[PDB]
Amino acid sequence: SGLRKMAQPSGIVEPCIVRVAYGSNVLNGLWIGDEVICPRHVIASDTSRVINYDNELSSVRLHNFSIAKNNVFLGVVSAKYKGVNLVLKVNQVNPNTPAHKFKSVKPGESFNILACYEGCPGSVYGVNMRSQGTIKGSFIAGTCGSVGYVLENGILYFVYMHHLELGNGSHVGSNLEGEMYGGYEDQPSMQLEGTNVMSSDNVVAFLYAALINGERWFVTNASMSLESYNAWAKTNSFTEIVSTDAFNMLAAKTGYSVEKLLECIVRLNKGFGGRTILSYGSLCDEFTPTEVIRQMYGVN
Ligand SMILES: *[C@@](O)(CO)[C@H](C[C@@H]1CCNC1=O)NC(=O)[C@H](CC(C)C)NC(=O)c1cc2c(OC)cccc2[nH]1
Repeated sequence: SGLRKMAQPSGIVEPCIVRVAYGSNVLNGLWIGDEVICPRHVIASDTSRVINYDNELSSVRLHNFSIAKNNVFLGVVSAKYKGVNLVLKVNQVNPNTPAHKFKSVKPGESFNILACYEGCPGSVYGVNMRSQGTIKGSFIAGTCGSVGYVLENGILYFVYMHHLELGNGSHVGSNLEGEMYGGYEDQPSMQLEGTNVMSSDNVVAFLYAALINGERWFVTNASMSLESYNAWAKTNSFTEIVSTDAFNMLAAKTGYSVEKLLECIVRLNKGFGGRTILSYGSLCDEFTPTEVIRQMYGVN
């Protein structure tokens, strides 16, 4: 038993991380095949002020890139923007390149961050994408270009590359196509996140996790229909439930219908009144149904 926010193991990704520096800027890149992908602001003269990315590319010089992995130095032979990333063709193929694909995550989906510090993998942790496209992580100077990934059916997907932190502390990055999640600009900007909408699917999963753990104080003699819940969600900054297929196994194994837990959400969102659930003091939307099934029952 127990519920922990976890990451899938990082070994397959670690050999792909390099240090990328240009001028006084230092961050991380992803070395796969004979390409290094990194945030394009590494070439900007002054990242503390609004950047004209046209001007920074016009004045770039390929020789000024410093790219390294331990005692391997990589020379850049071509540089392009691909969205908000640089794609740098280098003079050596990474012999440890794993088989991989690219995909974009969606709001409510979980993935893993390999947090990298000026080219050195430092830590690994799980995240969940918020409705506005942000994540809540722990990123500091030197961590841009840290990589998000997910393993799904024996396939490694690269899904995220880190760029910035909003004034409210939320973390912003791009897919590996260089499309910023949420559409935020790669600028030092007071751009606003927008209103956060909780993932109902994930809150339901969290309550199922508490039931699996043997905690059931919060369940009442009541149950809310799906249309009723969805009408409430729309006015209370929760997502509408579009399918209950993700909960069939959880309902079957716990004996509790999704509608019982929908009633719990509406009631608990008013406050836990000093109680906790899985030691939390408020509802948590960080765990997907898949995450809960996998770590609590060991299947899928
Ligand atoms: C990368 O390491 C840079 O290479 C860095 C990561 C952030 C540092 C603190 N937490 C992080 O996630 N990214 C930045 O420093 C970016 C660089 C931009 C995109 C060119 N800037 C910010 O994240 C940033 C600047 C400002 C700001 O200014 C003015 C005002 C409000 C928020 C804000 N975020």
